[PDB]
Amino acid sequence: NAPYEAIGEELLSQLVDTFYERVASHPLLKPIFPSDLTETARKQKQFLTQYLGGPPLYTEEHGHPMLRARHLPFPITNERADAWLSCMKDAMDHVGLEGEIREFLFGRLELTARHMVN
Ligand code: HEM
Ligand SMILES: [C-]#N
Ligand SMILES: [Cl-]
Repeated sequence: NAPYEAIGEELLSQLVDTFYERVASHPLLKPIFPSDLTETARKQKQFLTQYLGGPPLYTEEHGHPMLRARHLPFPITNERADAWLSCMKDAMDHVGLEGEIREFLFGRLELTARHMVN
């Protein structure tokens, strides 16, 4: 079954809200994000749902995701990709994400965040 089913709607929503609480405290990232992260988190949940083989919530609403393009306006450094990743690792610790679903998600996120570097 789809890897999204190994995490689910509730835990995914908690992973992502936790993540954006950390982003909002992270001095390198907070400046380049919106001041209000309410909408970003809503869109990452849709996106992460799609990314984990669940319904394509993101495309359905915003269109074709082409993330590297959507990210190009912003100054994504290697060191910023690393802060995002660090925030995300911490967020996973907090919700107690573990095992093969943590390995699959995070391993993919690592490859994606580096592909965001511009
Ligand atoms: C390299 C570190 C990253 C930085 C600094 C970064 C930064 C940003 C910023 C500033 C926004 C604008 C917020 C908004 O428009 O709502 C954004 C949106 C978004 N990011 Fe990233 N991002 C990074 C990596 C990633 C990764 C790895 C993913 C994949 C899970 C991702 C997925 C998204 C999505 C789905 C949006 C919303 C796009 C939209 O507005 O439709 N980003 N990001
Ligand atoms: C991008 N969060
Ligand atoms: Cl892409």
